[PDB]
Amino acid sequence: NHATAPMTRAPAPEYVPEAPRHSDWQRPTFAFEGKGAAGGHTATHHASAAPARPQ
Amino acid sequence: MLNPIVRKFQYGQHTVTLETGMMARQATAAVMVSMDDTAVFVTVVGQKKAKPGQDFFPLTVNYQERTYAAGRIPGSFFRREGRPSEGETLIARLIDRPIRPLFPEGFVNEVQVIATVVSVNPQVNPDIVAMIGASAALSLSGIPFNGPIGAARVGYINDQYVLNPTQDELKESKLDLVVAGTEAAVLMVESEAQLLSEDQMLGAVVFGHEQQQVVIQNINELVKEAGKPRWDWQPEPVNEALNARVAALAEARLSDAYRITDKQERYAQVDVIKSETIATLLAEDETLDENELGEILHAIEKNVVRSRVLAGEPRIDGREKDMIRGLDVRTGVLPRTHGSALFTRGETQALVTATLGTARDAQVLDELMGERTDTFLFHYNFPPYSVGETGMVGSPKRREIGHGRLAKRGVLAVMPDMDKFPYTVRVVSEITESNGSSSMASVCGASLALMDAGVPIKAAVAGIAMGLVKEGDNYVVLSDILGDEDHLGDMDFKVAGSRDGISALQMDIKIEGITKEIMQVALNQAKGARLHILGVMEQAINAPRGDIS
Amino acid sequence: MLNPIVRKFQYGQHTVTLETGMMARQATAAVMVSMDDTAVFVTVVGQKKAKPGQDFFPLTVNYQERTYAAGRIPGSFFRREGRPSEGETLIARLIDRPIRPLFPEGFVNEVQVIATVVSVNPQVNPDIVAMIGASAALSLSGIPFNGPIGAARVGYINDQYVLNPTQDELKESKLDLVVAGTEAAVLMVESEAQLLSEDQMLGAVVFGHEQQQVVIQNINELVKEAGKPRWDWQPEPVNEALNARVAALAEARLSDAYRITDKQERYAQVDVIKSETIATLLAEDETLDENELGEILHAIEKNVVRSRVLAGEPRIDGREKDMIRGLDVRTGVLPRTHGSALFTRGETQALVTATLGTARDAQVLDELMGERTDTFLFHYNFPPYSVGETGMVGSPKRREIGHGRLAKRGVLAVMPDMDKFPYTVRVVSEITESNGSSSMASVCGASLALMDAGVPIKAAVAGIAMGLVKEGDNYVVLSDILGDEDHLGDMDFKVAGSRDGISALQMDIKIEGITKEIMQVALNQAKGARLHILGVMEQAINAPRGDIS
Amino acid sequence: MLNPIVRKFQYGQHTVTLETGMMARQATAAVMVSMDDTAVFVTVVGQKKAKPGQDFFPLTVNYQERTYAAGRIPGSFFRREGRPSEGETLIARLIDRPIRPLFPEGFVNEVQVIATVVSVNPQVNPDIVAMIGASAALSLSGIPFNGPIGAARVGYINDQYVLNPTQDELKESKLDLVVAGTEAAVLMVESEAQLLSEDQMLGAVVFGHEQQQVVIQNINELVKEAGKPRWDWQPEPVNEALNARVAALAEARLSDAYRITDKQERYAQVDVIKSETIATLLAEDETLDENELGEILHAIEKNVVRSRVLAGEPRIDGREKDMIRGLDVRTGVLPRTHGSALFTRGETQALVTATLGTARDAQVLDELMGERTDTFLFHYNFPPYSVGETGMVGSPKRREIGHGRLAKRGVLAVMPDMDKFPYTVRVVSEITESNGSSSMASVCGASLALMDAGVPIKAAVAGIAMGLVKEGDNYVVLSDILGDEDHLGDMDFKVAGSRDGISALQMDIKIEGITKEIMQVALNQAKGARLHILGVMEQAINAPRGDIS
Repeated sequence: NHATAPMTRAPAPEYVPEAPRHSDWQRPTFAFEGKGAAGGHTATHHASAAPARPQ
Repeated sequence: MLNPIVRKFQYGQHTVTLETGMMARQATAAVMVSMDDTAVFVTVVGQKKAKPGQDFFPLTVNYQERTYAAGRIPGSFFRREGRPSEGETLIARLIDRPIRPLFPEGFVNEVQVIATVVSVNPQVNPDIVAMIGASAALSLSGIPFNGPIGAARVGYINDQYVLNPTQDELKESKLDLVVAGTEAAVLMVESEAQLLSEDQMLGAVVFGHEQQQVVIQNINELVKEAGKPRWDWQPEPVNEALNARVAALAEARLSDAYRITDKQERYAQVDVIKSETIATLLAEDETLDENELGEILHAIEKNVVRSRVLAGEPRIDGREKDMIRGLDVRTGVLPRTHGSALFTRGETQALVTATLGTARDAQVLDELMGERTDTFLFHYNFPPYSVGETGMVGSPKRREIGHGRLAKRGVLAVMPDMDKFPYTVRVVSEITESNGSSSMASVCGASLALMDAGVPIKAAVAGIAMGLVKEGDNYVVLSDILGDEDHLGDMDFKVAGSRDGISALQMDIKIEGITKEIMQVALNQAKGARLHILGVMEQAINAPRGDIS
Repeated sequence: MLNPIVRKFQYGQHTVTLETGMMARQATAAVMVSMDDTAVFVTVVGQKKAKPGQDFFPLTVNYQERTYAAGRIPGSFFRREGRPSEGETLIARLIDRPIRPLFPEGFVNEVQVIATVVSVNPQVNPDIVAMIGASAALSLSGIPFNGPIGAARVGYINDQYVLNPTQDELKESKLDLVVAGTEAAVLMVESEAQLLSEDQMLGAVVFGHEQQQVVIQNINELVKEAGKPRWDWQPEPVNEALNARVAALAEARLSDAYRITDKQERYAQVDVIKSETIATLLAEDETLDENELGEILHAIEKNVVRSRVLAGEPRIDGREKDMIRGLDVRTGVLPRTHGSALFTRGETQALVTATLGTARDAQVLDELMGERTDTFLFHYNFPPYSVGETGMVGSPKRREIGHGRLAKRGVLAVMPDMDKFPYTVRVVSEITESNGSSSMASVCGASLALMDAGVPIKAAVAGIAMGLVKEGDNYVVLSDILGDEDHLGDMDFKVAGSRDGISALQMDIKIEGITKEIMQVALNQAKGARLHILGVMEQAINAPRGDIS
Repeated sequence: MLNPIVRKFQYGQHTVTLETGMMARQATAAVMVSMDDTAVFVTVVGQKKAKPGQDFFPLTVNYQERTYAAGRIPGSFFRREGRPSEGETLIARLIDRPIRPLFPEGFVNEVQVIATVVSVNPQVNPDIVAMIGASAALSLSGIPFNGPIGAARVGYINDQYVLNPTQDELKESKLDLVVAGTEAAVLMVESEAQLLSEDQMLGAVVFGHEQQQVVIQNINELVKEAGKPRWDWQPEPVNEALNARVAALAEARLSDAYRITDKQERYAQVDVIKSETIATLLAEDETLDENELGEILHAIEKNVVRSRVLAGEPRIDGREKDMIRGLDVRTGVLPRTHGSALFTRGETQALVTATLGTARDAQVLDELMGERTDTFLFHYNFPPYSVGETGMVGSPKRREIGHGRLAKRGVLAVMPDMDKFPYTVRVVSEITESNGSSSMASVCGASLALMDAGVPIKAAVAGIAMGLVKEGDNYVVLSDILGDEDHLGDMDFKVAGSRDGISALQMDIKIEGITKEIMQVALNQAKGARLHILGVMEQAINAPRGDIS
């Protein structure tokens, strides 16, 4: 239930380059049908008025 | 033993008891006010020495509701009352608004008013009792205070004005107006109405002002019997010589600078004038403080602006007194919200959203006067970047709560009744720019978002923040006040409503002289402004856009 | 009236829209970013004058998630979003980590970045949108900012890298990595994985970096179209004469002091040198600041340590580049706890406990992207006495929450499936001593505690925190960095995992020139360190015991 | 690597293990105390340099309970322990009280003691183990500390004293006393009893003091074996010349100012003498500090009062040693509360309300030992106006919680059993004025309110706050000590109870030499005081009304 260890050197292991992996999977395309944008250029209704005095 | 002093009078259908001299004898003043069976204990402690180098007046009003007043054990996890709720904060703000302007100028001692609801009658609201207690305690304390204030609540039932209506009467009332004022003039009005006219909403203010004189007179009698000696406080003497110096240096130059029609150049020139004057004076005598010189320069600038406005000259933005800023209305901005709207008035912008839910989403509030189910939830978010500043987020102040409540009151009159629309509606209003009244843009944005979501509201509501500057017999009403024009507001009113009536009214009068006729002129100009804004709004969305729940 | 500038482009499978110039026009910059239907509104405000005598750079990033973005009314008692949650804090830290190193040296003006999520597509995470809206806002504002940064999330499905996986693809992914980088170098990596190799993780950092370029190019085009003029900020001039005098007076003495092997006497001599230099310079001139002299001494000290480390000399504690500190593993230290462990690496100690609960103790989180039940909870307490100082207790700041999340990421890969182990597990890590990476000692302590509690974890996991120092083409990778080697960290990386593969990786690069071969050498040295630590841990307990509760 | 030092001894029916030297080696001291599986890790950190200008000792004690100790995942929504609970704050104050007087006079270095419960046997209470851990850590640290303390809990079962009664034993016991003390004197006593005599409550203090000596001896041996070297700390030298000059200028003047009766004229004369002496010295030499003169004057005034009291002269308010302030009792002061009372003693006034509820209103506490249901709730509100000050309302400090707990201990002994009264009772006490013992006024008001509300309490209970002043062999016991007589309290004790026994006892002794005869005299005088208050109180109300709910 106990284990100690002195101040020891942990040398880096020998490196072995990986063999390039091959896959055939094709990622399914994302189905999104919507406005997408969320700023004010997306407004469905827009009205504006210049600085004015009540009629 | 202890000897209490008790004064009883008749306020409408209620009996009001003011008791003093027995409880909290180590405070500046303490009053127990009991209207029927609603008893509130109000205490005022005022510090006799001001802090060195103290600029603003520190006034703190706390309002606390104790659950044992209703004979109930609090239902919180710890079974104990905690941080003030929203309603308590709102009532503390309500009490603070009238009393604050009534402390003499130059008074900077620290004053804390604490109101505690110690007993509640379910049919008598404790906020008016708390206001009466605050006025009585501040009048019996000795602290320099200019006159007792009264407080009244007015409702409109069967086409008649009723004073301090009960909750049962308030359920059949088309009005709920709180009016506070001194003997001479009205000082604060906060109201909510079901699309009432301007004459109908001014009659209530007049009626409640006339009916609160009994409270004012009885508080005066109580102060005569059992009032503490008046504080020997004198305002710090003004440096007339320094005010002259700076006036002769910069007043005419600032007045000439204010004829400049461009904002950037005019402000740059104003800063140049200030820097040159502070340089000169500072060099002449090193003793002179720079902060006081800056304050004098600010006062001179404010006086110049007031003189221009009252002389008929263009405002600090080039506008006239009856001109509204530019409007931009958009609906349908956010892609996945139930309803959304962007409302821009000049440089005040609000992005408001509306969300629909079921009955499970309705808020349940455990209140002293009774449990309530809120199916319309209005929330208000005022982030720092709205004013171009850096600060802490997610910690609403008392201002943003009073503003959220005012916007909710403005929109509440047109909301559909439960039978037609059986859902819960949450409106969230984020203020993206603030150079004026963000709460009234919140009301317009809320109307637009509620129509975009599909809520079958009765009519579209818009709000306008107006101001009135008086000097002698000359007054000017200013439409669509900015945030840099606050000093110009002798009366600052915010009116919300539809094309047919007022749905919420908030006035804050700080001077004496504003008669009823002046108020009619101001509310007719505000009506014209609101109808302009509503016309612009209807050009975008004109009826609820049906949508999902 | 209002004319917004809009830029749309294609990011992998989604459409990203950046809109600016219409909302929040009083902020330094404001951008609305929409990826598919996820929309985040990001605003940056920077103060134009630094605070008198400010030493550090105040940068605040606030990330807010609004429930109405999901079309839901919040389920809290007040029906309002309150203080930021753990997820929002973690996302804000994710935004903060890549941008802080990109402000020029000497820049101390205050900058606040507020990112509010205003719409959510349930399949699109808003954090990448928030980091591309913070990059866009910071690039349009004109505040000195050395480059637009991009962000990319990478997953690993069917042995192929996937750019920005949806929330349905992340269930089948073996990886979840967030790379944030500039156009020239990678700056932040935050990743969890199911025991992947080091080549599989580096190829992911290179994939995410080679995908961010699109985002960066489009932000550069938007800045050209509608970017504010750049600030005229210039760094405060350095006192070259003062630095030269202090160097000529103390550099050789400090270099000699660091050749001493003993720590306490070296600290005493360094303090003697500092005091004598301060006294000498104050005698030469009284006006010289004390804190400025202390900072100059500290800078010389840091340059001395860096010079010694890069030249092959032993570190400040006598260790070599790849040497690990002494280890100590104790299991079963608390009597009445389900599982417990004490892990010590040199002077970094952690006491970690594991508690077993029933399925009703699982935490239910109503996150903006859905409702999630978590059956593995990790909590990380960093008390002040771990660094030998007095301070506030029980308040977890942002770094503590981030370290807890990193440790949970490090252990999440070996946790048993709900079929094998149908119980809830809470792991609490108390940092008893901190002179290194406490978050990586928490991983080892959690592994030991989970094997002591009897949880059938797939394999033991340990972690190591390392650093890389680079000067020109000369680099040194340091294993098990201390708390006094933070300056030496041109690259600070933390690698956790089992004997087979990496389960969590975090990198914070602050320099340019780190190619792929440097990162491979760094993570192969980290592999060796992990293997040593895991072997020592294995000598204490090699498999879960038999227990259930 | 690590070499832990372990000291085991036998404490009654339990084994105490003190382990040090392995955990938290960066704190000034850290110990792990375990009593029969209950384990509490206690750490102390002390700063070696005091901040210049420190006038008060900055001691912080934090007590934390971890749910993992009991093997449970916390039931909070976040599944993490939040702010300290009421019990945790009470235990932290319990640890704080006996260790503050033991630091030397003039020690202003900042010290923080953190006690975290890491394992809990449901039958062994973690509070005596936390007190032992705090004493051991402070003795091991080397910080100037005038002696180790021991703690013990005494119970009364079958007319026999029992050391450290278990949670099962504490059910049949008529007493629950916590006595902490050094080798030579008793420092702290906090006890609740079921109406026991004075000999029965002093015998317990003596027993607990005589049984906790093994803890002191074992801590002494542990410190000898593994203690840190003692701090080289010396108090700042006393400016004897300034003290002598101030004395020769003002001592006779102050001693003779106190001979006049009227409080206001005496205050005026005191301030006059102060101003003249301070001004004269300040003019003579300018280097003299204003605050130093003020403190030396305060100290001389305190010595004047002390000498007068010890010499037999009337107290500051003109009362004798055994005289109780004037009493006023009122019942039914609030209209719509279930029960209410106003209790005034001199200038200490409390408004107390009792509310009756059903069993659903009982508070469910998830404590470490087990889930508890509390049907008697006591809340204590100390607003800022009670002392004539301004400040935060609704924040309960540690003292406002300890006082509420003491009042609840005082009233708990006479509360009706669940069978006879099956309802939940909440008593709330607002301290309207405070110039004495607010907690004893709270006890009196709670008795009055409970009888007004109709609760069938076994008897009426009242409390008295007492003090003892000692010099050599001469001592004077002072009844109903005022808020300005705190300095005049070598022993401060607060005895509550009925006409036939004591229900609560709190003692804080700051001197040595308090033998058992002295305590006999002090508690007999306290009995006479309590019986006077109870008789005055009986006239207003003598039995509970028949008003159930």
